[PDB]
Amino acid sequence: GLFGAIAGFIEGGWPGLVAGWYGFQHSNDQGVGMAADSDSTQKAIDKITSKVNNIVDKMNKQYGIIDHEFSEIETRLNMINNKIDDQIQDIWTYNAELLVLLENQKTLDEHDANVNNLYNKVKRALGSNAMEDGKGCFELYHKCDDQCMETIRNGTYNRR
Amino acid sequence: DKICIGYQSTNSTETVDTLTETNVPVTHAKELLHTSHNGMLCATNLGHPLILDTCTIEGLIYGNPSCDLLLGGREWSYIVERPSAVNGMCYPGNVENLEELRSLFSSASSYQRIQIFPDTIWNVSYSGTSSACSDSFYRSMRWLTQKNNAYPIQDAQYTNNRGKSILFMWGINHPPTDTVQTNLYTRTDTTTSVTTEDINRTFKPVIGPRPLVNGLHGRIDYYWSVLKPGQTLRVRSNGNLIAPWYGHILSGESHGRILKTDLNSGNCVVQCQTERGGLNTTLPFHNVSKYAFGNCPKYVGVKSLKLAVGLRNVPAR
Ligand SMILES: *[C@@H]1O[C@H](CO[C@@H]2O[C@H](CO)[C@@H](O)[C@H](O)[C@H]2NC(C)=O)[C@@H](O[C@@H]2O[C@H](CO)[C@@H](O)[C@H](O)[C@H]2NC(C)=O)[C@H](O)[C@H]1NC(C)=O
Ligand SMILES: CC(=O)N[C@H]1[C@H]([C@H](O)[C@H](O)CO)O[C@@](O[C@@H]2[C@@H](O)[C@H](O)O[C@H](CO)[C@@H]2O)(C(=O)O)C[C@@H]1O
Ligand SMILES: *[C@@H]1O[C@H](CO)[C@@H](O[C@@H]2O[C@H](CO)[C@@H](O)[C@H](O)[C@H]2NC(C)=O)[C@H](O)[C@H]1NC(C)=O
Ligand SMILES: *[C@@H]1O[C@H](CO)[C@@H](O[C@@H]2O[C@H](CO)[C@@H](O)[C@H](O)[C@H]2NC(C)=O)[C@H](O)[C@H]1NC(C)=O
Ligand SMILES: *[C@@H]1O[C@H](CO)[C@@H](O[C@@H]2O[C@H](CO)[C@@H](O)[C@H](O)[C@H]2NC(C)=O)[C@H](O)[C@H]1NC(C)=O
Ligand SMILES: *[C@@H]1O[C@H](CO)[C@@H](O)[C@H](O)[C@H]1NC(C)=O
Repeated sequence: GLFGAIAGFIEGGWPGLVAGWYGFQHSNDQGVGMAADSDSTQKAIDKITSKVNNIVDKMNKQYGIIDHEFSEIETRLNMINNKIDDQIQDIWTYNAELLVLLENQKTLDEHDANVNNLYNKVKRALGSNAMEDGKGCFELYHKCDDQCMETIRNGTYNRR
Repeated sequence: DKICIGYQSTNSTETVDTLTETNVPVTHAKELLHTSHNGMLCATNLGHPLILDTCTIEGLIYGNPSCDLLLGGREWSYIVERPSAVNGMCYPGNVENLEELRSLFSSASSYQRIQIFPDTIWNVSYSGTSSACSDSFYRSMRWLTQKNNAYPIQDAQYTNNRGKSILFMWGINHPPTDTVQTNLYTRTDTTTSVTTEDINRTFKPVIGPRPLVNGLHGRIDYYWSVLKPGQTLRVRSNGNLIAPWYGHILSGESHGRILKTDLNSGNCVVQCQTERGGLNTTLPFHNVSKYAFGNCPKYVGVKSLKLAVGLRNVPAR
């Protein structure tokens, strides 16, 4: 996709990441484990929650169509009225469908970018103390216990 | 030792579409299209609908003798004309500008009858009836006919002092023969006029047999108009006039709909009503009907409008 992370160089998702959309998985002597990154996840949740609300708020306004009665000699008026109704429907249906298709693309790409930004943030912090395995992981050149791992996750890793 | 960045994957079967791809698997999505209704006719925020099961709107307005239950007036959010409503104009004849009349009426939210011309004012007979009308007649008008073989010129007046517009009705009878014309009006050549400060209508009869309808060869052409506050209605006739008797005071504004269905009605209240049923929802769209009215979402002709919330769902395995 656009930012190349999701279903990209980070080939698959993690079923074990239950708390949020983005997170970390570490591996050291003490074992393996993953947890969601609160900062990035909560920020994404607020953004999309807003988009949903604004979409709902911008699109929930109804338009009124009354099934008016026409006499035998009002066939032209009848056709003109149908034209209005048909186009009101076709235009709004078009707006609704396109807004959703187009925004869905942006939503998916934004999640991709958020993953990409998290990854690059860690890459920067680590500096030359690690090498990219090319699959979303960083092979640390030094032993790094849970406390060390935590500094990487909370952005206080020393030697950045 | 290593640290990896990753993203969530779930067992969600939700999918959404984009312009460059369709059925994209997503971890979370929100359906924006409401597609359910209760299959009933209910009350809306404006109240209960006026359900006409035996009488058509014009039948009610003209006071067809079979619509007495409606004589006391009603108020409604919207109108429902069951397919069974067949009592309209019992005596053969047509209503001029029927669509406008039905539209004007349905747009109000209530009506209340008001007497325009009391039976006493006439110097001719006023209780004419017909078998086509349940051996009776309309409660909105009086079929004036000769009394004692005399039909003096009738000249009555009514001034709207109710401070509200009055919808009034009248008709012009067209006898099937010259004999019947004379037996009823004493003369074959008459002149009737209905006037106010704004209107100035006059009518002349045309005797002759029309095709059978409700067993009669004769006809009554029906008319209507609106006496505004302060205006004065005046009717003059020397025969053939079907005089205004009672009028209606229309008030308020309803949803202004006329649903023609036999859909079951229930003891319920909804935000949004359609001819197929009602519904309540906070979703922005619905696909129930473009005729929806009340407090409604926007109608859209589709089966689904699924918005992506989460990210692309990618199975690790
Ligand atoms: C559909 O909604 C009816 C009333 O509409 C709106 O309902 C919401 C509740 O989510 C309420 O907060 C709003 O105030 C109200 N809007 C209006 C009409 O102003 C529901 O009708 C309610 O029914 C109960 C049951 O006896 C009655 O006591 C309430 O007075 C009545 N609400 C009103 C204000 O008329 C109705 O139950 C609901 N339909 C469904 C599917 O449950
Ligand atoms: C006010 C009045 O006289 N009403 C009559 C009515 C009218 O005179 C008539 O409709 C004018 O065209 O006539 C009624 O009886 C009719 C018979 O006179 C006629 O021979 O047959 C008609 C049916 O085919 C009808 O029965 C009527 O219309 O019911 C009697 C009514 O009082
Ligand atoms: C990031 O994680 C590190 C490691 O857990 C935190 O550092 C510790 O902070 C406590 C303060 O309560 C100190 O007593 C420890 O000595 C620190 N450990 C080491 C060796 O660094 C750090 O506070 C966390 N930072 C944030 C932003 O929460
Ligand atoms: C019926 O006849 C009466 C009396 O002949 C009419 O009432 C009179 O009408 C004249 C002219 O409008 C007035 O000058 C008199 O003051 C009225 N007096 C009476 C007897 O009421 C009445 O208008 C006639 N009915 C109709 C409408 O034709
Ligand atoms: C409104 O939306 C529904 C659901 O998307 C449309 O589809 C039908 O929905 C019912 C109940 O969910 C299914 O059981 C049917 O199989 C669906 N019919 C099909 C195949 O189209 C429904 O048609 C829409 N209503 C209108 C009037 O367009
Ligand atoms: C997710 O689905 C897979 C395959 O159906 C199943 O093995 C697994 O137990 C499910 N996990 C959850 C969260 O139930």
